[PDB]
Amino acid sequence: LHAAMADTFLEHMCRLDIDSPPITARNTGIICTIGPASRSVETLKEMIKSGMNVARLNFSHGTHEYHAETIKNVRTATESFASDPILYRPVAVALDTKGPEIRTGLIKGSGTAEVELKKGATLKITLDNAYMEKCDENILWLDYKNICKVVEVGSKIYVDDGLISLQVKQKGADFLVTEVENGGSLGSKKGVNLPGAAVDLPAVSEKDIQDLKFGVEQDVDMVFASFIRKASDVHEVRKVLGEKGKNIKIISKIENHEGVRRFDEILEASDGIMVARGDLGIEIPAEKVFLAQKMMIGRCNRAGKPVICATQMLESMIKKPRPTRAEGSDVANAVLDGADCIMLSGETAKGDYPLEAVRMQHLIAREAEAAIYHLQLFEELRRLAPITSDPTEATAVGAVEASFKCCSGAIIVLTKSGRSAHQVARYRPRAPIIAVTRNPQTARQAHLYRGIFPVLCKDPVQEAWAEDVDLRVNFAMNVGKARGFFKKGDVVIVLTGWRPGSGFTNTMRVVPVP
Amino acid sequence: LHAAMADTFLEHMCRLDIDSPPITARNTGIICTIGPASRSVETLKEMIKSGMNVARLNFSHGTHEYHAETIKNVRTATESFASDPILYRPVAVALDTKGPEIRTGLIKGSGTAEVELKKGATLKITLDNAYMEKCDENILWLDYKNICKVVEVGSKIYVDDGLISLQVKQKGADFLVTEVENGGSLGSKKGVNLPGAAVDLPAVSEKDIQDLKFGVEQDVDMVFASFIRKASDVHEVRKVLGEKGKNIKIISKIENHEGVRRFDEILEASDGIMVARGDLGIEIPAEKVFLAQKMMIGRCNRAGKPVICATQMLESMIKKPRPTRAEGSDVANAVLDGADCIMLSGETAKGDYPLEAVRMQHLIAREAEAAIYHLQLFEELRRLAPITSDPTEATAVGAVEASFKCCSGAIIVLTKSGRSAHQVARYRPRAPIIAVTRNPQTARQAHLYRGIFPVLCKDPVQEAWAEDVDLRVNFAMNVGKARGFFKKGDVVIVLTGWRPGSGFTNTMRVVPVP
Amino acid sequence: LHAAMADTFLEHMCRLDIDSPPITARNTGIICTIGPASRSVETLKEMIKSGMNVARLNFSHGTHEYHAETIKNVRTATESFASDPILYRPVAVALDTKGPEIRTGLIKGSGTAEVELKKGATLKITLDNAYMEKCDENILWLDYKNICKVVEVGSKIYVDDGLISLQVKQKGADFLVTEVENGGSLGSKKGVNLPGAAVDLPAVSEKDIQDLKFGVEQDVDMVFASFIRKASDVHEVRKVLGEKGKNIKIISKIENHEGVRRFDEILEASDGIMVARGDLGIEIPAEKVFLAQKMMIGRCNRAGKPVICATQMLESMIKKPRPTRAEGSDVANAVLDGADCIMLSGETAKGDYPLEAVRMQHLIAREAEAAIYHLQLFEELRRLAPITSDPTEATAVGAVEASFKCCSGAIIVLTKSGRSAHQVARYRPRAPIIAVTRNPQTARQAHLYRGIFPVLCKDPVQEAWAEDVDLRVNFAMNVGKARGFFKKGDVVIVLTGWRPGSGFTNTMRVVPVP
Ligand SMILES: O=P(O)(O)OC[C@H]1O[C@](O)(COP(=O)(O)O)[C@@H](O)[C@@H]1O
Ligand SMILES: O=P(O)(O)OC[C@H]1O[C@](O)(COP(=O)(O)O)[C@@H](O)[C@@H]1O
Ligand SMILES: O=P(O)(O)OC[C@H]1O[C@](O)(COP(=O)(O)O)[C@@H](O)[C@@H]1O
Ligand SMILES: NS(=O)(=O)c1cccc2c(O)cccc12
Ligand SMILES: NS(=O)(=O)c1cccc2c(O)cccc12
Ligand SMILES: NS(=O)(=O)c1cccc2c(O)cccc12
Repeated sequence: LHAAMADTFLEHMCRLDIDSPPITARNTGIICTIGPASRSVETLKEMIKSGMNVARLNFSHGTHEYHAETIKNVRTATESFASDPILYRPVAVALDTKGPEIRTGLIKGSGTAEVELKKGATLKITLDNAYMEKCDENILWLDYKNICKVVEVGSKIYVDDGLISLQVKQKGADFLVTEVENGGSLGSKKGVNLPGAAVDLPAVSEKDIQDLKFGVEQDVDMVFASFIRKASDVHEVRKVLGEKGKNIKIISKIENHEGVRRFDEILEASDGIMVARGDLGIEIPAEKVFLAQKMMIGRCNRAGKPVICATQMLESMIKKPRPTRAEGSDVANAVLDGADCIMLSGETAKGDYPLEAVRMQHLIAREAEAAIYHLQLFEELRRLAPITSDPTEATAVGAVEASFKCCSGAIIVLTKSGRSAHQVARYRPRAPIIAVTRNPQTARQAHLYRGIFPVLCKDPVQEAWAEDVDLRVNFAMNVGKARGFFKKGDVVIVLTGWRPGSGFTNTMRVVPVP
Repeated sequence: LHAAMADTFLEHMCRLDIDSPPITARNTGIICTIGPASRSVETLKEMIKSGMNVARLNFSHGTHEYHAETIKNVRTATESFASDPILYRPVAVALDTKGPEIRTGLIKGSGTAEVELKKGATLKITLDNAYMEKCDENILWLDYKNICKVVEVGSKIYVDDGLISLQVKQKGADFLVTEVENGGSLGSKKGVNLPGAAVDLPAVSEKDIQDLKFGVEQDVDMVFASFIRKASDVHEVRKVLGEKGKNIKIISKIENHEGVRRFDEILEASDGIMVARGDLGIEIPAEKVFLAQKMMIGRCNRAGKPVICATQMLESMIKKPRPTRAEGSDVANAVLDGADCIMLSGETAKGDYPLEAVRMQHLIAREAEAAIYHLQLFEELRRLAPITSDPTEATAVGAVEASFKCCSGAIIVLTKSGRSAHQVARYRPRAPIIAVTRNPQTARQAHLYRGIFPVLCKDPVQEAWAEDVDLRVNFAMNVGKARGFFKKGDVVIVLTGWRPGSGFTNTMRVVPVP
Repeated sequence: LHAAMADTFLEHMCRLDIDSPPITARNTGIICTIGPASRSVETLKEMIKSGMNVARLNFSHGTHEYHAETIKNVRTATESFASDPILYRPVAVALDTKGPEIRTGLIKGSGTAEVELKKGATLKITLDNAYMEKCDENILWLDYKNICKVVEVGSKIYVDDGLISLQVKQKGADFLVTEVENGGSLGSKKGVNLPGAAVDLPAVSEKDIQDLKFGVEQDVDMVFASFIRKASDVHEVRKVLGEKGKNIKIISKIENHEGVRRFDEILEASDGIMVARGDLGIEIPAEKVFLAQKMMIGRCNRAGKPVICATQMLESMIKKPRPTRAEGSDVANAVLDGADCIMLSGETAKGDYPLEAVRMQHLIAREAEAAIYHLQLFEELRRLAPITSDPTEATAVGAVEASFKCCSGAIIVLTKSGRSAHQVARYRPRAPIIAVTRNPQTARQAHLYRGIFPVLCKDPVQEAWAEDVDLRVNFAMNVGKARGFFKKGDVVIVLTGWRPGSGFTNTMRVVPVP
């Protein structure tokens, strides 16, 4: 069939043809953020068609009533296509908690006033509530009260997303006094970031307790936890969600210097990571951000967890209907490291071209998945995996290995919680992974793991349990075919259990497509 | 000293620390394009300080007199710093030939008029010189006369850089008739690209014969040959430059579909390749461009030739003083594949922030060079190298291998033509490669090869030839030290010859820095 | 030149041609043991011609006067060929200390009497000196007095080299009582081995103090230390040899179960290891011996120390003038793991065919060295080597790497202590390593390290030190040529120092053979 791949990564690279068409499948999910440009039910319907799999609601701005109208919409459109059970794509919702902040007071007493900070001028920073609504050039008010026990001398404060830096000269309780390093106009209520620091602010703010608690009532499918410093913050979110929402998946945003520095414990606490390049690139030097992303996707692949990758991905596509080259080869380049799914923010929320920005992330990811150098990635992922006695693990590795050798067009897996699928995707198989579930929710959170293309079975449960398995498999063939992942007389791997239940997948059969 | 690097590329990735400071050296050159924003001698002086190594003059717009004033400037600034012979960086000039084009005539007879093309409307394209200066919606004039023997039915024509596509329906000599696929306003004298085609236009245009011939008179250091389809075009440029400019280095721009498809022969004809992402991304689908870049840098590493990499690299830094994340991790990502040096266009020619855009390409490249996974790249580059009897080759590989093992802070190489250096850089040593030449020109074209940091010796030739070698080495120590590539009591590898001449490098010594 | 070697070890194997003639060089030394069949000066002369490099004197049997006549001979023959300074091979001597033993007394009072031990019969073992010279079937006397504090219940005793095993049933001080497991006739004064045990006998016996002390007076080149259990035994030998013989190289024989179990510390104490398959295969089960050999040569390659490999190598060549296949592919198979030199015992001491047994170990080793899979062995030996700042190390790795690439016919190294050579051989270069020394002793102990082919320079020291180096190199060319390791216009790597002394090798030149 397909000829033997290159013996080395340099040989591999050199052989990349651009006349070679890719598979119809696309292995990395696409998360859109929903805003003004894309809250309408016509737009959302049209987006779902283009390849959107996670609608992400941004709980920074807008009221609880405003978001509910958005979810109501996302669902109306998701559920339009559910007449034809074969062609129905399911669609996750996700809630992006606002997080902790430090904030500036009202400058000169006004609502929107400007102050010029020079490149050497001295600033006292007072935590007394008298100077807010009378903030000047000389005296600034910080929202954060506990700053002086955190910030040491030399530690810089970045203001208004790093437009203004300033270096701390002397701290004497109630006030720290600083020399300003970067200049420009300052406003009122503008966010403060203090690099290299261990900030003490509460893990969930007062606002974000109502938000998470709102999202369990609204039945969201995952929560994107903002500003995560310790494993204990991730454990706080898990507490608030409570046993009523104990399924909801927590994805921590790594956002600050401390977050990176303690990455390894946060991972062992979350259900997946988001690399939030936006904020990360203020709290540490922009020229380094690239390394933190690589590192993180790295460790997340080894651990087997999903890593979303976010922010500024196709930024120029707010204004112009085509991206720049940089934007093209940044998307392709996350997808190559093994980002699990990728994020559009401004481009889908606010831009003139929401449909295009999706259609573009579709095409790009798709070609890039065909450039991955499997038969040296796979071989490394094996060496780095523990020898255990667990049937499900053994079957899932075997199923991947087979898939290579027979060039198989898919891997049907019957799931229930999703875990059976999740193991297969831990190996990055070249074939797509149709997973076939009854649990409507399992279907939605599958969109995180790279590879898995979930399908929801509505067909009511047969009497004889063996015949209920044979019904579900045959669904997954009729779905693969009407999509184009294989034809008749092709070859598919099918994972299955031996009894009914969860956690008894042990059988891997290799069947020709009927 | 430095601990043993990871056993695998996934292990490697996972270990990338962001608290680990990089080497003071920077291995990939920076090419600025000189325009209005950066023709002044104050700006250029300040740029050279930031890390510019190739000034690229763009022979599209402007007259011969206008460019000469630019070169005169580049040189005045280059030569400012040549009082202090240790701290003098040399600076290449490079000439970007305009190339062949196809062009539209004057619409409606006017200088600047607009015509709306709909999404299905029919167009005749006439090559009769009557319809130019009277071009309408229905009839368009093409500069190219020989189009009908090239373009077949189905082949699309992209107009105004792909704003307007149109598909060819019937060709009947003198005129081809088309259905328009993409809509929008069209102008007068706007460039035509015809994908998937083998275009017959002359290799050097009439204009570009005067340009190349101008650049030999002005003593440029390399020529960036635009629109290169065959090895015979590259051979045409080499003819025109003549024996008077037989040193000048030809870098072919790969720009069209055919260029890629025949890459392998063009390489064996040029002195190095430029991947010109700008144009490449119209002539083929934007989602594929990434693969053509990888492929090309790939093959160029194996062949040992330099590959420049160009266009849209830090595009947003025309308007705002910081890049987007995409722009950051696109620069880092060329540098990781093994782009040899990188290009700023708009950002340096036209933008508000030319110095910043350089300072940013400096910092980025520098961190990214410290993330390269050497002790599996090096090992592959060996396996893929021919066993030959040539002393110079054997010494250069040995010198690299040593450099690994002793963690050596540099590799001094005494050159003359440059070839001795060029072999060492063919291995991508982690250490910088100080090359020490008398030939002022060799010094300028060193900036192409990745790693090489050339220094020009002015100290007059000693009597005893052994003592002339010892003078040159000691220069390269005093230069490495005042830069920071090593201290006293560090360890450097020094390549040298046995007789004087060219092509007798055979000795590799390993010395402690005095 | 020579085509690129296979990408994998299975591919490698499959490509082994038997029509491909090997290099004239032979990289693994040959140690003969000198006995009756080969003490004559005619035989020894003829042996030296065949390829003997270490004469090993066996200090078990014979008096001090008898051995001295043997050394006197070995030297007379070594020194016959020293008229022609180019063709003179130097020849090490080596002393095999008898070691500790446990021994049986005189059976039935007689000099040579027989006793039948059945397969279940009970034996008391008494340490009272009354029962010796009256040893029976029921009561046996052991030389070892301290046995009962060492041997526990279950520990088997092997007698007469494991002809008779017996298992210990009850130990009650002064006597242990046993059930016999293997049957056959027993004699008087026949050696006892007690498996799995930590034996307390002195490191150097009373006899072996006179022997070592004899060997320093006779100026032997290394000592083969027998029965080595701890690093403290190896440290005892080093004490006895004293500062008068502080150069003499100690090679520990690993011989018992404990020896293997503590291998790692013994290595860090000795100057090289001998795997003594003879004895090892009684003290542990014969089917395991193979693994202990592999393991040991293994660790010794990583540590960079030489491993001799011994015993039963060509055993059938005592009686018949050709070996069995097993004997052929056991020699080839040590040489492939990376045994550093190999031992003939009976075959050279006692056999009818001493010259043939050498000529056979010559031919075999030689073909086998051409089957080693270098360009995956070398690459592993690098990864497993520490990054240090030591010039000599860096030069020696570089020199090996070069040698690969230019297919170089030799590596001349000017030594003095030998250490410069020893580093190069730590990499297993395919080329032979001519080392050129003035120190006549350094020349003799070079025969241990695999690869090194030492040559002794007699030419008196020139005035100008640079010209003294150029004299020594040119010797090493005239020696390589008259041997056949290269011709005119071939290519050789030459390591050298920068000052005179020891430990300043830093220069690696790559020269064409004059
Ligand atoms: O991914 P999970 O949660 O282990 O689900 C696997 C289960 O799915 C099945 O294949 C299908 O059975 P169900 O009818 O219980 O879903 C079981 O045989 C198996 O144990
Ligand atoms: O890179 P090239 O052109 O081979 O130059 C290498 C030459 O440089 C030298 O080291 C310096 O000698 P020169 O004085 O002739 O430059 C020669 O010994 C050697 O052959
Ligand atoms: O193997 P060793 O003991 O380091 O000997 C290396 C020495 O040999 C030499 O090359 C030869 O010099 P000598 O005349 O002192 O032997 C020195 O330059 C060098 O340091
Ligand atoms: N981009 S890639 O396909 O080269 C790649 C991505 C992730 C991990 C890899 C690995 O562990 C080994 C080789 C390539 C990898
Ligand atoms: N970016 S990188 O360091 O992983 C790399 C770049 C070019 C070639 C490589 C290769 O041949 C093998 C591993 C990594 C490479
Ligand atoms: N016999 S061999 O050439 O295959 C060999 C011997 C010793 C070590 C080796 C190694 O580390 C890797 C491959 C082959 C080896």
